[PDB]
Amino acid sequence: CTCVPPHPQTAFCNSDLVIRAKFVGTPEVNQTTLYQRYEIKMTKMYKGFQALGDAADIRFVYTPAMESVCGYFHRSHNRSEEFLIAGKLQDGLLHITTCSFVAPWNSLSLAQRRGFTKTYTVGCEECTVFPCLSIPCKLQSGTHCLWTDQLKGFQSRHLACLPREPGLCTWQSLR
Repeated sequence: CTCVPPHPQTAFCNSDLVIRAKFVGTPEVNQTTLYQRYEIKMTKMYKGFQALGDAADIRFVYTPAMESVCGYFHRSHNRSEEFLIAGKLQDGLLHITTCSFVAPWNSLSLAQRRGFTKTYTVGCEECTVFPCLSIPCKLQSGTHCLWTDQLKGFQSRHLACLPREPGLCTWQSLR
């Protein structure tokens, strides 16, 4: 696995479903496919109204069965701890990896919470959080903000990439 989690905004924007959920038990691993699944109790949906209606529920999250291919291993003892999960729907099943944005709800900054609730959706049409995957991080588009932190980091925790007008975005810590 060569990946780390994205900026929360990119997570929001690329994910089909962003939910708040409880992990309700030990994983069920399948040797015939190399997916494991976790049973979850969905407490809140912040995005996915697009994909799901009123009576839709998500009971399982699928991930690779092993760490070498970015399989998610849930580290929590407490089954009442709520997690933010940002994932992809593949054939109507919710999938994550360790490259997904998955974290305890209460570990998130206030800005991140507002982000998932309210603000990150504002950046999805126009704006791109551009990682410094390369070494000389020069801006390639007026619609990009540069994400220069490794992790947890200031920019993940405090900032969104928001449009100020057509073809221009910028890091903001507010609104």
